[PDB]
Amino acid sequence: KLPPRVPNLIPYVGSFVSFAKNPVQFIIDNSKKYGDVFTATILGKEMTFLNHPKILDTFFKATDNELSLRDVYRFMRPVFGTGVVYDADSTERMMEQVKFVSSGLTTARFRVFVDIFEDEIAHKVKELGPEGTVDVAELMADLIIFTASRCLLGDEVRQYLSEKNLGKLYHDIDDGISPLSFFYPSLPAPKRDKARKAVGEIFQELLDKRREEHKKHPERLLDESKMDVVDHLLTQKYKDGQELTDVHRIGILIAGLFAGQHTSSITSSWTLMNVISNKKVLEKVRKEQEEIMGSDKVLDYDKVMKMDYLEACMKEALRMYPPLIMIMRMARKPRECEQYIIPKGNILVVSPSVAGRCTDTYTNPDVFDPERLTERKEHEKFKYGAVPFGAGRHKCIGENFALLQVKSIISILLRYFDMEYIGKIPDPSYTSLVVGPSPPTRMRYKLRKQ
Ligand code: HEM
Ligand SMILES: OC(Cn1cncn1)(Cn1cncn1)c1ccc(F)cc1F
Repeated sequence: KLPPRVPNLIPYVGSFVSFAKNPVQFIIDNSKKYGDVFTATILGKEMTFLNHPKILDTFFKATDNELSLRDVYRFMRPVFGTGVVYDADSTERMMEQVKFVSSGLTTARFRVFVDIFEDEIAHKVKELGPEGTVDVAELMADLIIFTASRCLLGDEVRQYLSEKNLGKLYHDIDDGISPLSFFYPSLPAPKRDKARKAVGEIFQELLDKRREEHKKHPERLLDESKMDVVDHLLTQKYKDGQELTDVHRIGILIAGLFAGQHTSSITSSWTLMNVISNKKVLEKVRKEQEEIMGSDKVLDYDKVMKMDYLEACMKEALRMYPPLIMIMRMARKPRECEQYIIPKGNILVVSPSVAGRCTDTYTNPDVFDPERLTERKEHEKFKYGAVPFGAGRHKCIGENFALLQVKSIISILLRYFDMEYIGKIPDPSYTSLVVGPSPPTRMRYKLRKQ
């Protein structure tokens, strides 16, 4: 047969409400009811949910003629741009773009990023003062609105991030992208579109400056450690010889910068928060920190490689708060899963949010406990037991940059500060397309060298 169905409140609207209440809880409740698979009409979309690691093989290895991304995240267009990534001409033109960014994220560059991380957290401590309080959130995003910019675009950008308000414009973009937009791609959003244009120009500009810097400084091109994304773009040609257009450029910089900022700064928040609020942890971390930093007064890519425990904390925050709670693919052929046959036109959904709290994989899964990963190995149980980065053909290609970018920021931060958190770990907030713990998230901080 077809999968069971969430019986609807109404035709059309279907189950939008209890889904929208808590997207994840929804999927969990109904799993227990109707089993490993089940369909639910949500604002007129046929969304089948796959709900047990065992079965997620097919979802991830199917091809983009079988299971389309482009179909489903196409709505991102007004953000990224036209003919870009999910709105790109093809499966293969997307990939080719993806890789352009992922070339800005090489071992050579990573070494330079760690220096950038410092340079900025320095500039940042100034703004704070020896002690006070601050929304962790606001800070991660604010650190990360600066680091990434430089990491991918290069220090050239910083004069804009500073003088020209670029952060704010990012928010106008990034606060005009409801997850509703998925069900209504044409929901009018003028103030975003003004921002995305203003950005557009600047990103253009940027290239226009960067071109003259190649004429005046060609040697840059041979040196792997200044070859940022912008360059890779300015000096590459799709695999068939077709040139890239500045609008493909300007739009792929943003495609990245989007990928870069939010998911990370949210894991920066969720992780720290659980560390400075479990003393057995904040311990082990500072042991590792101090073992490693030794006589050194600043960070390096090798140090950060060795920050194993801390990574388990960030892994753990992802099992507790994966900021992409839902991975989606439209079906174009009909699909055989288990005994069922999911029909063409449906949308297939898989949740990390869920998979991280399944109970065969994880004991006391409401308990933040890096030892579940490092000693108990709970994530190795099933081959898709934990998937914060996705997997198969579309596995995140920022994984290592991410890990690098946070681990670095949290380390560097601890060093500077003794910090403690105020009241409980807030719950997730399901208001945005990237899911982060809910405001306010304040913490006391005071320094460590007079
Ligand atoms: C907490 C940090 C992050 C998490 C949890 C995360 C998660 C994911 C997940 C779950 C997917 C799979 C989407 C799918 O299969 O449908 C993905 C794909 C992707 N990610 Fe990330 N990511 C993170 C950071 C980054 C960063 C920092 C960048 C770039 C700077 C990035 C760039 C991308 C790109 C380009 C893909 C495309 C894969 C494809 O071609 O479909 N990610 N990520
Ligand atoms: O996959 C995302 C967008 N997305 C997927 N579901 C909901 N939003 C996020 N992402 C994952 N890692 C980093 N960002 C992405 C993929 C590529 C990209 F260029 C932007 C972008 F948001």
